[PDB]
Amino acid sequence: GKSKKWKEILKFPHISQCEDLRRTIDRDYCSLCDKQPIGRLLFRQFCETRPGLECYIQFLDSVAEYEVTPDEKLGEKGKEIMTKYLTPKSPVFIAQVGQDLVSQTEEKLLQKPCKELFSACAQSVHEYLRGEPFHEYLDSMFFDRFLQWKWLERQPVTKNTFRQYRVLGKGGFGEVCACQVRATGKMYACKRLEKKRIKKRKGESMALNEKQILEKVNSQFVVNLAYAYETKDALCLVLTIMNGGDLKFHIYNMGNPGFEEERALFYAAEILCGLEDLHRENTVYRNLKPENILLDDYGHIRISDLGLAVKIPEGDLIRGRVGTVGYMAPEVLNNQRYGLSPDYWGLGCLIYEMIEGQSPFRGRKEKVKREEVDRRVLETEEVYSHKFSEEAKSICKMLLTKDAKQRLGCQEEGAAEVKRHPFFRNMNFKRLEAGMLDPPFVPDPRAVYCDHTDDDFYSKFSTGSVSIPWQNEMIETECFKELNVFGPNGTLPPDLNRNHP
Ligand SMILES: Cc1[nH]c(/C=C2\C(=O)Nc3ccc(C(=O)N[C@H](C)c4ccc(F)cc4)cc32)c(C)c1NC(=O)CCl
Repeated sequence: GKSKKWKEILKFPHISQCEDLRRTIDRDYCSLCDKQPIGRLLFRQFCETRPGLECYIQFLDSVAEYEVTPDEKLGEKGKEIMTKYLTPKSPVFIAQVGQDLVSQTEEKLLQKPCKELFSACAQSVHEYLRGEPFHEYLDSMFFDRFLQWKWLERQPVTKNTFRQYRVLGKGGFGEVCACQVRATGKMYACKRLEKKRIKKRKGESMALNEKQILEKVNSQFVVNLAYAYETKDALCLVLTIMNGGDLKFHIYNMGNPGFEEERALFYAAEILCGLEDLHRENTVYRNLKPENILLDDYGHIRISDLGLAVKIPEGDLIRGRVGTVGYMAPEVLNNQRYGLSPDYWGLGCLIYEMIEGQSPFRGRKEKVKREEVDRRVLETEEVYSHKFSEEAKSICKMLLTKDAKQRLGCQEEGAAEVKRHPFFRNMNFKRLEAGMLDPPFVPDPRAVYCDHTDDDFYSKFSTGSVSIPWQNEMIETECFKELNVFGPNGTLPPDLNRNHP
């Protein structure tokens, strides 16, 4: 459902228009050839023109495949890779990996295989490519084409950039609509923030902080910000659309109430990966409750409503009695200086609630006052049923430790400590982070599961498209596949030749 003339909207600018970009973009290898999707694809395409470099890209692809390979199939896929890329006589032999290291990798194959057997060789390969091949790519037509894609990426976004549809959510400071990009046809969820209520409540810093946290998170298990733009009578936040409903609905309306332990394990693993991604940017969520975990069309989950999140300064603690009744950790109720620990408390509350079909401190069929719920959270120890395996009891108990200092995942090791827990013993996180494990519930497509100071504030909010989400949008809609064309037989196309603009 792309606009009639979408090819004219995303028409590449002549390379001569990107000179200012050329001398401004930081020529970082990991950014330009890995993190940025379109840059990664273009660098791989450059390597696909050189017999010498092709084999290294193929190798890294096969290593990526090996990491997610099932355990029983590791020794097989290992040998393959070996006898194909690392034997001296191979049409795809890679030499820049020291023969030394080849004879050291054979060893680890001669013993038990691990999912990290080729990490050494892959790092060697990246070191090779970070050098001469990268700098050649920089003086290549593929990097010019990357600059053209960057130019498009930075263009101003407006209301006309989008095509708003239906109001599919509501809230406090505004509402949540569904909006499509006319040029690409990709669907998103607009979060419309009414400028009036924001000026009144003086919530400038809160809306801004939410926008910054959303734009700086790049996770498969949290809602991503794609665009932040302004209009008349509102500001907008364009985020991941989630049409599969929320976890509260599936626990209570579609549940027993509750789930089988294994289904809850899938969801808990995905939520833990989301929290890990948030903790990499030392950001604390503090709003972990089942209605804020959303499902997508494929059955996977993402954390939503970051309006309560806070970027914690490293080495510093914050204070704030915020959240939802019944999902506030003890240190939060006591209004103490805390760190990321509230979130792990939340995680516990969710696993419990997923398995048992009720909160650990309030019965589903119970009617109590906020004060008694809080007293239970601070003094009462929760009880477990036969719906919990011993491992599940364990992880819930450790996450529901009242002393944030002794709570699982609140050490310097972080979420890793939780991923190792016996509760997750049958969970391959490499395959989950790669999207390779089938979700336990797949929603049906057709389903429906429900002044001048202000000017300066807007300037810092309405920053336009976000880089990684924009490029991923371009790829998913096949805009990139369609426009990324060159000259017949590996030659310069007109938009990249400086001779005849
Ligand atoms: C169609 C649809 N949109 C959504 C919603 C989202 C979504 O998809 N991504 C999202 C990312 C973030 C937020 C978010 O921060 N909200 C906060 C609390 C908020 C704040 C102020 C306000 F004024 C309104 C909302 C919401 C969503 C859902 C679940 C469905 N799904 C169904 O309704 C099942 Cl039929």
